[PDB]
Amino acid sequence: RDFKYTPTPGGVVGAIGKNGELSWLPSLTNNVVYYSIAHSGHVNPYIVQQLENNPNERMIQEIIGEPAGLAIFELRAVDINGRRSSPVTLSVDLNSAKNLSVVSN
Amino acid sequence: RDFKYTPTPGGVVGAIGKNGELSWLPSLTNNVVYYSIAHSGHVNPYIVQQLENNPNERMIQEIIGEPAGLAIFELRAVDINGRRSSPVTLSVDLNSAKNLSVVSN
Amino acid sequence: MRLPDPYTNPEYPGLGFESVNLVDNDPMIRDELPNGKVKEVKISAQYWGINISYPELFPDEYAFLDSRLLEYKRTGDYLDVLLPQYEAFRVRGDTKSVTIPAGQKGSQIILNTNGTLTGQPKAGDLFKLSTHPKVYKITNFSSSGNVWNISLYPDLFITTTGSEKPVFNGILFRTKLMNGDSFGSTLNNNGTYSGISLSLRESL
Amino acid sequence: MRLPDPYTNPEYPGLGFESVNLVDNDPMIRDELPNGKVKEVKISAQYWGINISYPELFPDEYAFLDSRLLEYKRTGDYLDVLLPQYEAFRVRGDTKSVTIPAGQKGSQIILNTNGTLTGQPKAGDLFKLSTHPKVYKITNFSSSGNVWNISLYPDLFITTTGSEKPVFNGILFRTKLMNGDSFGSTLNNNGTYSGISLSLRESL
Amino acid sequence: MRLPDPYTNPEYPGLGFESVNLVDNDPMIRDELPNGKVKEVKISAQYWGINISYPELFPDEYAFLDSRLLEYKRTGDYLDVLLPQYEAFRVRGDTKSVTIPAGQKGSQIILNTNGTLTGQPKAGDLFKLSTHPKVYKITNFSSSGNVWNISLYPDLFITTTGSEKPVFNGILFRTKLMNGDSFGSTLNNNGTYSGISLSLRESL
Amino acid sequence: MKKILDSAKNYLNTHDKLKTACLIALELPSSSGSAATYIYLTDYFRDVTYNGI
Amino acid sequence: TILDTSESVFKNVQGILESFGGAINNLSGEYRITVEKYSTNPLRINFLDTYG
Repeated sequence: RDFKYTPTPGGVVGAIGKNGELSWLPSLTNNVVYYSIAHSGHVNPYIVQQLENNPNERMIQEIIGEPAGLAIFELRAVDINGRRSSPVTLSVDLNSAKNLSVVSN
Repeated sequence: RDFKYTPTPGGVVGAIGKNGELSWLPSLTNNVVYYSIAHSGHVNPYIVQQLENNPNERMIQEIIGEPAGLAIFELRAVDINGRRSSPVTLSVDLNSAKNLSVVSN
Repeated sequence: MRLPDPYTNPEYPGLGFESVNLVDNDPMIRDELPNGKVKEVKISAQYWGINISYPELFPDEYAFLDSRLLEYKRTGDYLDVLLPQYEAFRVRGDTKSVTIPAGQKGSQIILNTNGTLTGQPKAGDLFKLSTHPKVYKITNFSSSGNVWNISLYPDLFITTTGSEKPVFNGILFRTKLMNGDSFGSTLNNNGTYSGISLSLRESL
Repeated sequence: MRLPDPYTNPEYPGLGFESVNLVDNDPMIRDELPNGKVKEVKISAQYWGINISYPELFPDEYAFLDSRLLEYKRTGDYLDVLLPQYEAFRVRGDTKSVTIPAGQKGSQIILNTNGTLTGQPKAGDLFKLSTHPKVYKITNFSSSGNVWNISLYPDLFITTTGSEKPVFNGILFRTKLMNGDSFGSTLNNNGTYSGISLSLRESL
Repeated sequence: MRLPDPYTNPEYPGLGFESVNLVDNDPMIRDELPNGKVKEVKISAQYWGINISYPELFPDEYAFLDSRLLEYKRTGDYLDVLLPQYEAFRVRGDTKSVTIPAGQKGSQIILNTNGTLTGQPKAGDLFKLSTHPKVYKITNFSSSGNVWNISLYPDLFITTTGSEKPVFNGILFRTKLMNGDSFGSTLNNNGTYSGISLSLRESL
Repeated sequence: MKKILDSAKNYLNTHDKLKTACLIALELPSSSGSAATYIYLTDYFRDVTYNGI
Repeated sequence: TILDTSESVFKNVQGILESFGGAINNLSGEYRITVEKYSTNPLRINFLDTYG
């Protein structure tokens, strides 16, 4: 649940452009081991493992360095038996990683 | 050029509704191989391949079964060597009655 | 570029095809299991092989044919070959008002003729799309109203973009001349050239 | 699918086997002992091989034939053939009411006609079970009233389950083409396709 | 040196080609792509190959011929030949006053006759530059008054330096023997050397 | 052992003519790590589209 | 185990596996860690299913 993306106006992680962040609430089904998110234009989906404390507090993953424009994020979970939740989509537009100053003249 | 969403107002069954198609004239620059359009509901982009060379001749890509609601499309051309063009954006809200074409001529 | 035939050039009757050989080349990996079940695997493409044989050629006929072949080898063009036995005109009309729905990548073309075409194609005829040079043979055809269901032997070499137009008549094979590495013709003492053979392969 | 022949398509008398070669292919582990004794072990499954040769085919007949063959190559199914020399209808009647008791393996088979069939299947004729597509060959026959004892050259591939029905007529070989990879047809100046031949091979 | 023939030595009519095979030998890096496209790269130089067959040679004619051939083998120079079928004197005049502008590479060539030559070289005829010994073959011709545009099958081996003169008549192939290692001649009881043949090959 | 879809087993058992294809997704070098590109290839007779690639 | 990280990860993994006779393999993108064990559900292969 709560698969929402909140932009970060000023972002830097190790002196590189940071875009917003996308967050979601853990699946209510037990035994979920990790939450896999598919990002359009990317071969490797972003996977973040859950934690024993997740049942209470929602987890968040940060996306950094992507260019300004549309991104399609698909969120689905897994089970230790391999069972997978139905994908959750979030089509949004992303701001630039580092808003650059306009040309002086 | 001329990224125009041409909608079909045909009365279709509720379970599956054929959303109208979209058109965009071929890129002026030669050596363009296909055309990757982002979609709101699909992570993967629809691709149309231009094998022939027909400038001034339109091309059509159609979408069917998409849920009614807001839609945002981003189309980019791609070079034979691998270059990608600048995005072409067009957002249209999907509804049966909202399915009316733009004024022509 | 068109190969000289007695359609365009009847003044050289020796340029006719004494015998053509339409070779079906579809390489497959065939394995026979000991349990009696034969299994096949297909990866590579299918290409139509054409072999042309010629009779004794007079100096002018050979001069014309050799000039055309050397022009081919100079510009690196593609020889077009016309088979008369496949030139039966069944489907007539305009092929521009017919529409082919896109996304068809199998071995079957579904097209809405829109009532603009008269006649019906026959099984075993030659069929070709307007945007690709590969030549197809119709293996089956069922018509239900204006929509036609044409079945083709080679799996569709392209995915239809919706702009392709079917071509039924005037179909040419975009061949490339094989055996051109060592190409020659012996001239006999009686003035006629002998031993001329064209092994052509469909280089789409 | 069915291979075209004058029985299915009488309008094409050019179809039809000019000569058919029904070969026997039983692989065997043969060993020639030093003492003179020859020991052979049967492990690999046996399969009939059919070599069909066609007479002079006119362009329309060859168009039909290669259309059917290319449909075969496209949809990938099996290609049934009906040898006409074994089409002597020596057994009348309907075989649905003929029961084959279950639990039978090996060459011998016992089936009860229940007083339905008329005609005796002599040795050398074909035999085929309703379910399995294998084609056997009767080598000896012996009947005691209604019950028939038939000995078949290839051992029963599957043990009878009590529902298999005998098929003494219209037996089709479930074959696969072996000339598909390079299959060419030559057109003469006389106007006929000459030397069309097929090397079929029974699958399973 | 010059290969003897009835033009140089009319007293020996036995010399002279019973049959000449002018083969085309262009090595190429041909590659058959899995998608059906055939890609060929030209790297190795092209060379005409000449296969000469002689009629029944009497002892004196063969003595002259093999004397000349052994002189060839001794002094080690090249062996020029003049194909007579390409000796149609279709271009009169003296070509010294014909200028070929410098800086030209590829099949196309432009030469200015300055109103000197009479006669049009039709396609299929031979062509050779004054300096380089390569022999080309005209494939297409087009003239606008005095200037002539000639397309040659083999690309110009050397770029024109502005002094090369056209040679439309008396073209000799600078060839090398390929049968020298084992070259035997049989003498019949009739008194003639039978089956004398040469496999020449243009060098450079 | 890696299990496969039930439909996969059914297709493999039932179908004798398998039209396989290898879909190479090769990585391509770039001067700066902030630029990445891929060249896709296959041995099939026609270009194969998978996941919009 | 004392995993001296100076040595290559390859060597460390091999040293760990050699302790209990296990084996790691990746075919089809799944990293399988398996050891020689008896199974009550083997895959039935018949000589006929095999090639000659």
